[PDB]
Amino acid sequence: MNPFHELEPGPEVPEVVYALIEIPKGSRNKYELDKKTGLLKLDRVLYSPFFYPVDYGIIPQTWYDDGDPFDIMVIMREPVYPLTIIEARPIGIMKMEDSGDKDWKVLAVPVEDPYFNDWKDISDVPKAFLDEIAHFFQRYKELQGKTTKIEGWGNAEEAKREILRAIEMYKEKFG
Amino acid sequence: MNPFHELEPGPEVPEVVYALIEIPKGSRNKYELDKKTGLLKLDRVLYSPFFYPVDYGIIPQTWYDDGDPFDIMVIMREPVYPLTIIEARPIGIMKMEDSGDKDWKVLAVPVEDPYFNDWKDISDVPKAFLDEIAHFFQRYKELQGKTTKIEGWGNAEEAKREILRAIEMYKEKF
Amino acid sequence: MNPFHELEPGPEVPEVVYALIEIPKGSRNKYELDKKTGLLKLDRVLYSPFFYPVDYGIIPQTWYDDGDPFDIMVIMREPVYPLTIIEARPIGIMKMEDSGDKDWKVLAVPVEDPYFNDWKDISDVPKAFLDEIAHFFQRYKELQGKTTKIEGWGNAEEAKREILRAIEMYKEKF
Amino acid sequence: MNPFHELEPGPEVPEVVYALIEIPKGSRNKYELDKKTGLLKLDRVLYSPFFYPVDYGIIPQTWYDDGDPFDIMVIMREPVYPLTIIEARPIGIMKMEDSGDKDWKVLAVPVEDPYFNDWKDISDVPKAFLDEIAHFFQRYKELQGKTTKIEGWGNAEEAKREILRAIEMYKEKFG
Amino acid sequence: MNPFHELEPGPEVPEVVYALIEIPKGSRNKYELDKKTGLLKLDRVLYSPFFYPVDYGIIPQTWYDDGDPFDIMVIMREPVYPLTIIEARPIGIMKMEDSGDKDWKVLAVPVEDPYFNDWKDISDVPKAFLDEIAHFFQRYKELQGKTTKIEGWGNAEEAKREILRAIEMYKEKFG
Amino acid sequence: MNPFHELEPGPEVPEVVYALIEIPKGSRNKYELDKKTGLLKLDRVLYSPFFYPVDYGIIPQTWYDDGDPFDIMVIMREPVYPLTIIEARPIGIMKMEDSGDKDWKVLAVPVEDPYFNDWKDISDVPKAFLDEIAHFFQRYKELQGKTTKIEGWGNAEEAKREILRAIEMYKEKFG
Ligand SMILES: [Ca+2]
Ligand SMILES: [Ca+2]
Ligand SMILES: [Ca+2]
Ligand SMILES: [Ca+2]
Ligand SMILES: [Ca+2]
Ligand SMILES: [Ca+2]
Repeated sequence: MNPFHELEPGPEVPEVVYALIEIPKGSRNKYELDKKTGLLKLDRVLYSPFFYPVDYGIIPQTWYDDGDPFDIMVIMREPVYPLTIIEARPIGIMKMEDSGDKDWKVLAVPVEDPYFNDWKDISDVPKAFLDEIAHFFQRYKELQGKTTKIEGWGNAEEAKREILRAIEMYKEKFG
Repeated sequence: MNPFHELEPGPEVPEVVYALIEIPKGSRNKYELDKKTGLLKLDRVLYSPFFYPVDYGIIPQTWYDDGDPFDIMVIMREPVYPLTIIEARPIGIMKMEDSGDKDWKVLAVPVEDPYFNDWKDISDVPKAFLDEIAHFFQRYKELQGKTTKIEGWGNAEEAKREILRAIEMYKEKF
Repeated sequence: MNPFHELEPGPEVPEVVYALIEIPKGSRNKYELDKKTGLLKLDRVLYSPFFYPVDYGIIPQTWYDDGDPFDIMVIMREPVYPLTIIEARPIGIMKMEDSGDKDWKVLAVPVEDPYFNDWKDISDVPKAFLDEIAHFFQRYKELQGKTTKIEGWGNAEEAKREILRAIEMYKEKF
Repeated sequence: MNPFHELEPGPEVPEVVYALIEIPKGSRNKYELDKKTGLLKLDRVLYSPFFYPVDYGIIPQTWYDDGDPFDIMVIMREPVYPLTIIEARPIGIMKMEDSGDKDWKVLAVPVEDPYFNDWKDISDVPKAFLDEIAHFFQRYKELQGKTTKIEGWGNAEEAKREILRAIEMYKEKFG
Repeated sequence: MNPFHELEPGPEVPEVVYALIEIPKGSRNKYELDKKTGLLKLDRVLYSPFFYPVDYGIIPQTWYDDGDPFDIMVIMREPVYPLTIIEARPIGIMKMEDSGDKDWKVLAVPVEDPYFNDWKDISDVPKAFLDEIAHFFQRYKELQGKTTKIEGWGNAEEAKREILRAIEMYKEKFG
Repeated sequence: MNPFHELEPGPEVPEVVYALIEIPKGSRNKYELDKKTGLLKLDRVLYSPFFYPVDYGIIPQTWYDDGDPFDIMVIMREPVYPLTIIEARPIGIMKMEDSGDKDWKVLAVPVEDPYFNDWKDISDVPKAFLDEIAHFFQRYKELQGKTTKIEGWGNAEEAKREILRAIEMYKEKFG
């Protein structure tokens, strides 16, 4: 059973989506879902001593402009295990390009951690934290010779619009 | 596949049951199985800085009075990963109510760790450890405004009887 | 040497104080400084499966109404090692009594983590996090039969006033 | 779906194989795949305070002389999670017997960690590391009264031959 | 300040002694106190993938037949940091010889963990645990070519007698 | 006692030096020795989600052109604790500038880990590992607006010469 295809995008789209976590915060190993089987697979070991600053995964039943499931980053105090489902509230979106591809990523908080009850938009996140995430994506592939361009951060409304676009793109590609 | 439905309750019930672990000891995140997919799902982050004192999960193909699979707590020296199957020997049962529901939980040791070879009943467990488990369940939802009531501990014999009842309740509902 | 006596209270009191950390966030072991040697010493293992929600220590060259150095709690994203000095900005104070003693504790953020640059007062802290800290101190000695009473939280201004008093109390006693 | 039966042995066998990891480096718990449901199962807790010195698993769709899937050991700098697939390059083979059975194990490195780009054969591995692996297997069941016999190490060519033999054995047994 | 020389052996010898921890449970690095400065020093990395099964250290102001401070092993549920003092109750003693030297080690529990309130003698410890400790010391230096002989376990009374002997030996050597 | 002033540079300089570790591998917290009390102090939290790729510290009784003790990086398989002394063999040197200052750093391996017995010079280190260390230092202060310049790597002979120069500089400054 491939979780990417089997799970709905969320219980109350786009206000609450499912995040299917692939990479826990603190990992230098970059995991992805095997397309065929839906098992966790090692994509690569990051070439530099950086760690994922957030729990990182995908939204089920989405497709994006870069030809992959739509990425989501969830701020967790204690990281989860790979292949864990988290009910997440989108609060913003990171706009970036990776080798000419649109590789934007939703930023979200868990609905069921009261610590984040008042985080509802991109302005609620400490600025240094947004910078640390952006810097990670700016440099994590530098030793692989890849250039990424960070364009900036969009707000919750923009994140939600993009989620709806990605849901539609999945329906068209696979429907 | 959904492990809860596919696995037998145990290889030698009720002396040895399977525990399907959801939450490793040391976790502040509370995980459950997604009913539709069988994937691990975050239920909540505990509101207080407490950690699960035991590896926590369910016995497959059981059903209990609180409308859930029968809970089991396994004492592991090194915690396992979520969705790991452990062969476990029941040694007692924690009697508690949660918001008016009978929410009893089996206490068990792993068959394949020789450290626990001589643990066969509730009297073999250090008292302080039983107290720490009871205290966790007494207080872990306090900030959510929920009230739990700890009745006490039953012995291995009582635990095994409850397991049999839960196995029967499952067959009846499904 | 005994760090408690040798270090100044801070580089810019009371806006920036030194926190000498005894217990990293995540610890169930409660450490204290040995008075005679200044070495880290195990005070006790918490009776319940709770972990310190903050990096916990003392402000050097302070003394408080409960006959101990003034306690300080520092919010660290990655916990430090015991006996590490942190430059900390006080942002509030937890008011509590422990067995009849005024056992108030400063809440502070590290000056050198830009994540907390905009945390300057108690109102900047998520409410759930204040609750989790208060709940820990309310219940962490329950199984030892001790009673703690949480009064509430004071703001940064009140915290800084108490720090000044504690600095004065130290000079007076020593 | 049982991953052992569902996954191919690898993408470019025998030069690159899939390792399906059961036990991460550092574990004292010995896990195995429940060959009924494909779930991870605790086989035992090692009787001694030893930890697995490598990420340990199996090559899918293989069968070996000892009546189990072919074992594979992958050298990872950061351990992976159980049930993770790693693309691995075989560089040697540990020859050992366990209770009279031929219990040989492939030694491999991850293709996607550049740290190991120049490890291509058994001679590239520090001698002390080979010794630590062999010692683990020599002694890890001593308190269980089990007897193992370490014969030595074979090179990459020998490992690859054995992988092909194990792939053929699976086909004959299950095909 | 050298903690080995500055701290008393304990607050209520020999019923309660100080354990000065050098190596936390779970470490493959073997630490010791630098004789000159009293700082922690790496002695060696264990040649095999074994971890210390107990928090390991010394009793201050003791000297033993093997020309070192008297060793103590403390059973802790959560390991402490190196150079931490633990008030410990001796419950037994491991009798062993290392290359002809008497290298006996006290086994103790922390006074301030109620989990161990009823552990007062060697018979209170699960047998498998005693075996795992003995096996560790039997094999941890095998790849270094060293032979150790495990002679057995003595009870709490014997442990206490040896503590008193070691305290006297320190007074004579340094007094 | 301040360990920086109290400890000798090493037991057989410059072939074997003491590394006094301040920051264990894997730390995002940057620690330094309070050169007043000798206690560990938090210098900063790195602004980016990078971790120290090596155990990092200083050689006691040295002084360098940048007005601080001579830096040393030790490759450890299992990280040590802060303020631990490691006996280390220099195998190379990283040449870099930080804010116009000569901020060179010794690269070394532990003498007492047999894994590294055959690492004796910079050419023995996997190229990808040298790159990951250099990249860390190139970028770890980028969000602080600081500029570093990585010049390259020198061999063991050059490292040893520099160690002797730093020992002499300390003597002239403090002796
Ligand atoms: Ca993408
Ligand atoms: Ca229940
Ligand atoms: Ca106090
Ligand atoms: Ca085999
Ligand atoms: Ca000894
Ligand atoms: Ca420098």
